[PDB]
This record gives sequence, C-alpha cells and structure tokens, in this order.
Amino acid sequence: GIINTLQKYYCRVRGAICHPVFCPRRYKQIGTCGLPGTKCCKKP
Repeated sequence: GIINTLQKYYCRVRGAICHPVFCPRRYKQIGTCGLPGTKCCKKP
C-alpha cells in the first residue's frame, strides 16, 4: 500500500504538501516543507 507519515520537509504528499503560494496563520501547522514560508496548513 501507500504509507503516509507526514513529518514536515515532506509532510503530506498530494496536490500540495504545504499551502500553495504560501501559508497563512492560525491554520494548524502539520509539517513545514523546505519551502521558506510554506508549511502544512489547512484553512479553518
């Protein structure tokens, strides 16, 4: 099968591991990716 142990540098593997373009605030950090300013966030 396909695992999914999102950590940060690659937290999540889909359309976008981290917010596209950038990352807002208050979201809910779930793992920051190399991208400077792009982390695993999900709008409220």
